[PDB]
Amino acid sequence: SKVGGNYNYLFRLFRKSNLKPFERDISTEIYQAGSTPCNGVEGFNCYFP
Amino acid sequence: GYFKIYSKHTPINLVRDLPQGFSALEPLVDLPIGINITRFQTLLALH
Amino acid sequence: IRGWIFGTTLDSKTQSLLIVNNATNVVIKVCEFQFCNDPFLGV
Repeated sequence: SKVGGNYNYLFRLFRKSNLKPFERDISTEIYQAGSTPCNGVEGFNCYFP
Repeated sequence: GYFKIYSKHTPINLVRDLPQGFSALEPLVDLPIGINITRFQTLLALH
Repeated sequence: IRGWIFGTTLDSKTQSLLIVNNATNVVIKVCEFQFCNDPFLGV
């Protein structure tokens, strides 16, 4: 038990891009998502990550 | 991420004849870790 | 060649894999040391 509220847990039911597992990195090591110009943000037929 | 160290040592060609021989490669050292890699190219080696 | 490079982007503006192996123990240090481009030390 611990009182104060919880905000740490965050999962997804869908995601847009395909990430890179298992690299303990703090740089801008980023992957690209797709072709439709969603630009990595919410748009048309782009599920919330 | 078993970056298994498959190292066949055909040492530096020396002066005249360290004979070219067995092709193909065989395991020597084996370690699984699992660190992300997507694509790559050829590299080099160090002393 | 002075430096070990591996990864998907291979840039290391971050913690970087400090792997030292001397046929006895292989180190996995995800954080960098103070030798970025071409390490050199009188030894």
